[PDB]
Order: sequence, then C-alpha cells, then structure tokens
Amino acid sequence: SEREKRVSNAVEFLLDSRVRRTPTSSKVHFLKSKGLSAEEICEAFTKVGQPKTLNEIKRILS
Ligand SMILES: Cn1nc(C(=O)NCc2cccc3ccccc23)c2c1CCN(Cc1c[nH]c3ccccc13)C2
Repeated sequence: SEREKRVSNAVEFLLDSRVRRTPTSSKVHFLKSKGLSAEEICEAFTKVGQPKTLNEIKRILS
C-alpha cells in the first residue's frame, strides 16, 4: 500500500546510525515533510522499538 511504503521508508530512516541518536522532534518534522501523517509516524517509531505517543508526535507538529 502507499501507506506501508511510507512507513517502510520511515523505519529505514529511523534505523540509520546518523539518525538514531538525534532528537525526536527533528525526526518527526522530517517524516511529516516526506508525506507521513502523525499516525504513520507513530507506527514507524513503534516499529523500531522506540515507541512514542501520538500525543507527543502531534504536540511536536502543532
Ligand atoms: C536511511 N535513510 N533514508 C533516508 C531517506 O530520506 N529516505 C527516504 C524517505 C524517508 C522517510 C519517508 C519517506 C517517504 C517517502 C519517500 C521517501 C522517504 C535518509 C536516510 C539516512 C539519513 N538521510 C540523511 C538525513 C536527513 N535528515 C537527517 C537527520 C540526521 C541524520 C541524517 C539525516 C536520509
């Protein structure tokens, strides 16, 4: 699905050695710029074992 392809791309981003130690907020804004919704961003963080609440994601994007 188009959604699953966005989430797959996001997971690979979040796993990268240069990305992983950087702050959550910068990762979230980057992923929104690539077309992800807040809910897709939330799914991607959980898929890399770094779960974030939707509340936190939405507050960053607000
Ligand atoms: C594994 N990886 N994938 C990407 C990347 O941007 N992938 C494409 C992509 C990523 C996420 C969602 C996408 C949705 C649709 C199409 C493409 C998408 C990057 C990386 C490694 C780091 N890239 C440079 C980068 C960009 N922002 C950074 C912040 C801290 C450190 C590095 C970066 C960017």
